[PDB]
Amino acid sequence: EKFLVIAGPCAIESEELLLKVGEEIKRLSEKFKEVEFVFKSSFDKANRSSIHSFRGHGLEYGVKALRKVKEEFGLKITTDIHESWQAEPVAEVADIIQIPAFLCRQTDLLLAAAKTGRAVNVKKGQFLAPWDTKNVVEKLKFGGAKEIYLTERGTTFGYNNLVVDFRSLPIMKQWAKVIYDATHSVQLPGGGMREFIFPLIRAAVAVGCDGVFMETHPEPEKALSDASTQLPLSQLEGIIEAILEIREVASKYYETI
Amino acid sequence: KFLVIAGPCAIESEELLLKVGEEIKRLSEKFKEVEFVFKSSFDKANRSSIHSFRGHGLEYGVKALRKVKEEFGLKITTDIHESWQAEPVAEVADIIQIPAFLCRQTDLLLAAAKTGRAVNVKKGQFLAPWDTKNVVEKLKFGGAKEIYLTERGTTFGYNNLVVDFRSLPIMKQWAKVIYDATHSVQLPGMREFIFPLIRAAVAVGCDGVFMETHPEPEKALSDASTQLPLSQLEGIIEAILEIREVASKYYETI
Amino acid sequence: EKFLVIAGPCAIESEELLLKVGEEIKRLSEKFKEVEFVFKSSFDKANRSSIHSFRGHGLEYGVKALRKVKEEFGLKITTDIHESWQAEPVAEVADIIQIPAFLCRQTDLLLAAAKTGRAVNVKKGQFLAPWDTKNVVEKLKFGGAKEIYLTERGTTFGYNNLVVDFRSLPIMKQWAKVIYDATHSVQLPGGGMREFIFPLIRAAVAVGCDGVFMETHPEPEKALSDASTQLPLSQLEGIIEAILEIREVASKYYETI
Amino acid sequence: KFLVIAGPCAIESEELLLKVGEEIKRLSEKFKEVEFVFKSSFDKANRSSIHSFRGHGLEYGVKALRKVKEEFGLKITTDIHESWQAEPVAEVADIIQIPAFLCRQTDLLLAAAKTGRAVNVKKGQFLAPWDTKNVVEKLKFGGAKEIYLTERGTTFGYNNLVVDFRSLPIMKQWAKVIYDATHSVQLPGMREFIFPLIRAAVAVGCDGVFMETHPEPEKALSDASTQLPLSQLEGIIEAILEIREVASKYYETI
Ligand SMILES: O=P(O)(O)CNC[C@@H](O)[C@@H](O)[C@H](O)[C@H](O)COP(=O)(O)O
Ligand SMILES: O=P(O)(O)CNC[C@@H](O)[C@@H](O)[C@H](O)[C@H](O)COP(=O)(O)O
Ligand SMILES: O=P(O)(O)CNC[C@@H](O)[C@@H](O)[C@H](O)[C@H](O)COP(=O)(O)O
Ligand SMILES: O=P(O)(O)CNC[C@@H](O)[C@@H](O)[C@H](O)[C@H](O)COP(=O)(O)O
Repeated sequence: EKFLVIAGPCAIESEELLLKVGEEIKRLSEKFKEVEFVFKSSFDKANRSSIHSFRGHGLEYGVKALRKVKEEFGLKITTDIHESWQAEPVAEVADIIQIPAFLCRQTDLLLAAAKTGRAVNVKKGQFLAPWDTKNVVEKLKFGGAKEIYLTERGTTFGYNNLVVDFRSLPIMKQWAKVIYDATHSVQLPGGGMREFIFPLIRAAVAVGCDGVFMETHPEPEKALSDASTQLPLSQLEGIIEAILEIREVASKYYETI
Repeated sequence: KFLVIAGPCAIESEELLLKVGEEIKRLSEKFKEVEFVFKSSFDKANRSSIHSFRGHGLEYGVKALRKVKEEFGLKITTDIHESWQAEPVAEVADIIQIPAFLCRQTDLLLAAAKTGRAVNVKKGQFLAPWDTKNVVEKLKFGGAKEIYLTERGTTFGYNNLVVDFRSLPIMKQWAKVIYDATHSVQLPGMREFIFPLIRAAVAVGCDGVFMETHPEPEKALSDASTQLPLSQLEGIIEAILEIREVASKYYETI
Repeated sequence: EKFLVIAGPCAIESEELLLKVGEEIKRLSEKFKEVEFVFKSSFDKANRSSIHSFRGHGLEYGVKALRKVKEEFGLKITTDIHESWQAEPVAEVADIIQIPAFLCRQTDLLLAAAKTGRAVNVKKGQFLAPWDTKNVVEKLKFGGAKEIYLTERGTTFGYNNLVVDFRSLPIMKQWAKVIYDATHSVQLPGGGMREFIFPLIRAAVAVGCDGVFMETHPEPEKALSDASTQLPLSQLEGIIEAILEIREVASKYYETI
Repeated sequence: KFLVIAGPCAIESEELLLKVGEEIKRLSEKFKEVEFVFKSSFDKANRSSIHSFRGHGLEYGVKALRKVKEEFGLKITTDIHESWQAEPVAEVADIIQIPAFLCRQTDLLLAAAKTGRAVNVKKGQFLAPWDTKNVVEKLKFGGAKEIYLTERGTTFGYNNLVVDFRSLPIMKQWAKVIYDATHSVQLPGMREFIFPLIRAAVAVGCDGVFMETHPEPEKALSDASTQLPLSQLEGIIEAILEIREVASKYYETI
């Protein structure tokens, strides 16, 4: 099955930033033809820790910018919603509607996403056990979703720290396609360690998943969000090549569900 | 005055609310040194299963809660799940409650603060005590004046919550602190631990306790394993006041 | 039942230090006649993080110093053992033999302590669940122990942090008398916060336990071990008075096992 | 060379050790790029229950292990529990193993280091990765030259262990790192997770893997639910080498 690579800048800082990243993602999609690329960027960071942190330029601006990316590069699009009313307008451009980790149990949000007919990707809450994602998928199927993904992004481990329990990959695979979030899984909540992004992503593909999620920015140090975890854009190609190589050699050993 | 927030988990029917409201009204008359607030959710918007009880809708719920306030003169509190619900709920709710999973949703907090009502935020199971400072800052920025933070346990491995009582004195630095005695006891919960931990909370020091109570928990449509039998509420409240009276002498300053 | 207060300097820095603390504990035992005091101090810190940290002056010196405390003040004694061979000589002076938290599963150490005929107090390992202490007590009874205590001292919560799950008190009470370690439960492993010692001890007595364990030193800042958690000796009396008051008012509500 | 430490959890009988030793000897001949070390405990000194299998004693165990080394020419490793056992065990053990619960017992570490043998310390379930630096310092101070640190999971709530793979690159700063594939999967363990996590370990990068294996795990007197069937060992080793060959290109420097 075609491996999925979901990547893009954390927040839609500007349509210009999006087009710059989209250009590189498009180039990579032409090289790695065995990969299905999906361009990601949030029109709103609705859960920042501080009221003073950057959120975005609004849903309208964001959807317009994402539509530009899709129009100019022919790339699939994904973005997250925060309240039910956003599902409809976002579905006009998003191929995959993303459900934030803190909101993975909000029934109406999941239902709003599911009735759009678009694929839905739920980030597993830091509080949720792997086996409890079964009910999340059930809610989506109930709501009409036919293409469902579950994303591993770490679990609360003491205060201001997340651990990745890789046993979650084969467990969640029982009911949905599984994505590994390589950048948020190493973040330190309300404190991330970029030095662990690559080794953990190698672990994810060796264990076996259906795709990886990576936030990338031309200059992470200047990012308006997740400046400590976003991967420099120039490093994306090398990481993807490594992903595919490890996936290939490990693939014959992936257990059947 | 010490705050006691209590009532059935979900608004199973205004009838149920009236029966519980009657008992809470009685206790309110018996314990004048306590500020009672009637609580019940018009919607369980985050159930694990799609086939579980959610409720009868916001309108029916606000109506039922309105009936309790008018018939008993009790303050009211219920939780909201999306920003648009703040305004209509604020018509009856003296305290707007923010769900634990939603304690970081900026718009929900601002929407509640904008109503002019008091706001009680359930501390997320993923949040560290010191990180609630930013939560309070959002509400203040939103115009909130009366702010509460509720301790309801922290993720401890899978399907288990632990109460780190160090959080009480830490959160008290920036807001009044309430201890949720019913949801905090989640085991892979267990009613036998409710009273013991409530005693711990008041010995440590808090500004109030939150307790879900139902006439027949066994028949509750939500949190049946943790809702306190109505008949046991008076005894626990009296125990709370006695321990607090003695322990309060040792509560650390700010 | 007579409440137990186990207190003393963490390590036997000197026989002089022991006599100074013992003098104060003796004075308090004369005031709080409803309390059973047990003087504690380790002849060896056999598990320090660093090879360069203070350990002690040897078993011989330690037992001799403890015997002096008992002889001069008529106080019961408790100290911990680290290897089986130490049980016999330590039992010559110790009324209660303490089993370190990391060693709560070492069968031979528990058995060595149990056959001495002395009471045995096992510190619950930071890795052990409350319900799994049942087998620890079973091992001791099997080995001949007739007076057994289990001490709550925190549980691993992420890295370098311990949390106290107070549900452990009523759970462990099912099979042994329960002691709350007020000073080690707030320590930050390999990093304690002294500001939380008092509030958590208030919690322990409100929930209900059979005693409390508190390391105390005339000048904690100069202690050779646990300098960040040992309680100043001058504060001991006030803390004990508070303990008894809260215990009394909460006592009628203690659940039956 | 990549290290593979394997054998039955407990020395149920020298017969069992010979049967496993024969297979490990064969694999040793098949995979020349791998350094094999036969492992088995002469005593399970930390069983939860007093009524569980411990073993046949140190003398019988050292004798049985001696037989494996002499009949197959394989290196040996076993764990010690008290300081006095180091000397007699060092007569046969090329690597002295320190139990996880005992990784902070200074005298045990020094006793092992004093034998002149290599020392492998199982990282306590309570220890943070960075805190193993002090463990290595004790062994060096004790004269140890060849030192290993083994990842075997970390306490995650109750009756559950999680493997934080960030520990591999962190511990590598001060010692060779081994991944314990069998004990690391403790669930409220589960054999279905052994292979998946072993693959993760080699993709991340380690210096060896530790695997308990038994001809008939179902009949094992210890770790029956987690011991790898002997017949599956070859396949896993080959998988390990293939993934390592490809992934090693990306292992971070020191
Ligand atoms: O829903 P999630 O899986 O967290 C994913 N997406 C949103 C993230 O970009 C965001 O929540 C991320 O975890 C951020 O690291 C938190 O933000 P802050 O720096 O204000 O403390
Ligand atoms: O925000 P909170 O503190 O959880 C409070 N409000 C909602 C709770 O009453 C309750 O529904 C909670 O989610 C409970 O964890 C039990 O629900 P479920 O049966 O779906 O597994
Ligand atoms: O067995 P325990 O419950 O830990 C109890 N008694 C021994 C303690 O004094 C000691 O282990 C204590 O936890 C110390 O805080 C650890 O020492 P270091 O500062 O070297 O990192
Ligand atoms: O120090 P360690 O890494 O645990 C290794 N040595 C011992 C293990 O083989 C094993 O006995 C371990 O304690 C296991 O956790 C299972 O044992 P039990 O059946 O008593 O609950």
